[PDB]
Amino acid sequence: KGPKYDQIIDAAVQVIAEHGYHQAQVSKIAKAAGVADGTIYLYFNNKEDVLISLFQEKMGRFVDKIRSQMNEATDVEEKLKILVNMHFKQLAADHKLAIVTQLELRQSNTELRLKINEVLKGYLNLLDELLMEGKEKGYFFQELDTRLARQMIFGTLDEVVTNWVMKDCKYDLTALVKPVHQLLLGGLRH
Amino acid sequence: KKGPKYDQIIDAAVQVIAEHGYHQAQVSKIAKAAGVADGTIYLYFNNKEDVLISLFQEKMGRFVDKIRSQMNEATDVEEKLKILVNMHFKQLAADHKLAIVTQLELRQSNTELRLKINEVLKGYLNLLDELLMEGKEKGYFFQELDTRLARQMIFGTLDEVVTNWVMKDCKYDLTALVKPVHQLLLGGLR
Amino acid sequence: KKGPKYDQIIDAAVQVIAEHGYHQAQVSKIAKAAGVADGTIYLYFNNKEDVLISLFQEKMGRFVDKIRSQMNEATDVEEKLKILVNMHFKQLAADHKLAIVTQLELRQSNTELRLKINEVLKGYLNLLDELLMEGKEKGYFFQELDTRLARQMIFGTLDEVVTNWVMKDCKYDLTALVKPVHQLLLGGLR
Amino acid sequence: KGPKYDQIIDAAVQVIAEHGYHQAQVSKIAKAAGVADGTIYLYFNNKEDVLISLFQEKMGRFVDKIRSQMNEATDVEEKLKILVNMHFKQLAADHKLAIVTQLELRQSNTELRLKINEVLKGYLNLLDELLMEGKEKGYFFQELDTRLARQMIFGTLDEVVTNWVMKDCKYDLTALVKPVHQLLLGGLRH
DNA sequence: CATGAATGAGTATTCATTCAT
DNA sequence: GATGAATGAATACTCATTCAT
Repeated sequence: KGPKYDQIIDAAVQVIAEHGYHQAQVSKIAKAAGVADGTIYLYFNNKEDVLISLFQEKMGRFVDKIRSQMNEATDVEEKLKILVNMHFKQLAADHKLAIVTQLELRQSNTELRLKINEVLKGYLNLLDELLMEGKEKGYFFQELDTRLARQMIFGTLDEVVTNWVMKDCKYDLTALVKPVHQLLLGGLRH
Repeated sequence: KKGPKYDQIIDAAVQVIAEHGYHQAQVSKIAKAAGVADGTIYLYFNNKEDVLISLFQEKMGRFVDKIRSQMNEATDVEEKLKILVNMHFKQLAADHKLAIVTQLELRQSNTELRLKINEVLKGYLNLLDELLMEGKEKGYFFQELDTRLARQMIFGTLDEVVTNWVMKDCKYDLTALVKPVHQLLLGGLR
Repeated sequence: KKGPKYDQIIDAAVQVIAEHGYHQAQVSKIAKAAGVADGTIYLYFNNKEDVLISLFQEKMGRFVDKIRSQMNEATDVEEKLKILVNMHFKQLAADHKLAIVTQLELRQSNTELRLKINEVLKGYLNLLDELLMEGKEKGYFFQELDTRLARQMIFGTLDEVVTNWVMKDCKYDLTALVKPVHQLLLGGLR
Repeated sequence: KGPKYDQIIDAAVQVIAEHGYHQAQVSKIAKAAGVADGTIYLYFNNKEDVLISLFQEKMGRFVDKIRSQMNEATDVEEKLKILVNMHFKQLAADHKLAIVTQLELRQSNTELRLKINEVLKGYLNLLDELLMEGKEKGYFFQELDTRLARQMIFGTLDEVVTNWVMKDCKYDLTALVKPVHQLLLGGLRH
């Protein structure tokens, strides 16, 4: 909405990344944004609204940037390949946000996460939309359950990423694109 | 011995956390559920957290063993993998309250509970590593395959499928998804 | 600046501890006595103990400085001792609530409050050492006198007299006991 | 009374001297007495009675041992001499009790300490007896306020002793007897 | 638009005491 | 008389949210 809306959201990322979720009270977020406590409530109406809006904004930029890149290739093998690239690229490009989103937000309470889960519905559409365009043009098993095939895909990508942050980003995440991508299409078999 | 009140308390804790949440499971509430006084809890446990540790150890400390128990009743590696999915899903489908506790409510930890959960988790992860290396060494799986990467695919997929089934309050039959998930892990999307 | 609420708290705490005791002066009770919310207390203080310490410091941290400044207005060393007794008794007789809190209530502390009291107490012991050394260096007190033992006799005599006065509910003139006490510390029983 | 009555009181001294006052729960005292927690209530009314009785029993002996020793004397300042001597000798001969009395009981709530000095009036009366006897036979000056001179003597002896335990009995308490005594009779002057 | 001082609900844990056996 | 398992009352501190300037 306003110009402080972005100072706050970006502060919340940098407050949570450095201090951790349970050490990110409103006042610590405020001081990092150069803003008073009650001013937070002029731009958001909850601590929860701050956290969800953080996710919505960052997720919107995330899915939009991916769908943009897939719009070029017309062929569903590369569309998956591009997805895996872009997913890993964006997270490798911002370690701080990765920490907040893969680690500290996991330490949330339960209905903040159910809300975060609703924000993920957008990405899961892009996945499910890909999985049905791969069935009609017959790139995938033509009796594929898309609900499950989506969950295998996100589950894998999210696990591989989460383990990358717990190792403190020691290794080149994007170097794993080809092996992960090849795994999703082919499976474990020889 | 431990006496009936020990079991009473762990049972009470499981279902309280399951109806109310991790952050709404005050000790008095658990004690009322167990039919004992607040201070009686501390005659069987050190902390509230020791209740939460014992809970996870009793209810999930044989989880991996049980999977291992049935995998050993099969020769073919690809069937072992299927049994692994089947026993992973069967055990969680068999206790809805526990499924809610361990997949949702109790992942919000960062304390010693987080330590103890990772002990059990690690055990599950080596069984995956062993199954993968066996399927590897014996030509079931392609050999340029990376174990730690394939391990993250399998667990990422299963845990995702499970957590989704829990968020939709255990409606659909999780055990019916064993066969579809299995052939996805083996033969990929293509 | 500390702001008006600072010593509203410090004062109200004296009143509560003097009327209920060290063991029944809860934060909420002090808070209401000060006319502020419980949390507001922690805006001007760190702990309950920081309150007790700040209480003792303000109310008793100039106790020795004050005695000292009246002793300076005398040249006779025996007259300085009479002034010391007079000023010791004067200050406590002038604040019955602070006397109850200091002689009976804050004694039973075991923590850092005790460290800060021993600081204030030690300075007083120094003043007694200092005086006693002047006395025997100039022939007022007998040459073979032990300072630490004499410091112990004086303090113990004053402390006992003050304490019994506080326990008989402060209802007899304390300062009227200066002359006989002073005469006893000088001439003994004979 | 009973046989366990004495085991309990002695265990109370042992626990309090070893763990301090704030770590002397009834269970610890029962365990040192070789009895059950509930057995203590077959001999005392409560934990406060255990403490009061402990003082009564130790005080009663302490006063009699002094009283009978003075009965074997003629001169009154010779009686004051054995008082200071026997007072210091009984405390010097039982260190762990002297920690309980001079240290740890001072850390108790006030309205138990006010029960402690009702016990003490027996001893104080003994002093009042000595002081008035000394007045008649002309041993002391005779507008001596016995009520006040009582508070000097006890106040001194107690402070001298309390400092001895504050320093782990690093020095011989009994070598102080006549330096202390001389002070009581002769005061500070040459 | 912005401030930041005030608010006040919420909770794990200890321990003296009881009573069924 | 002895037991000891069970009881339950009692209390400091945090932090998201407001509202008076």
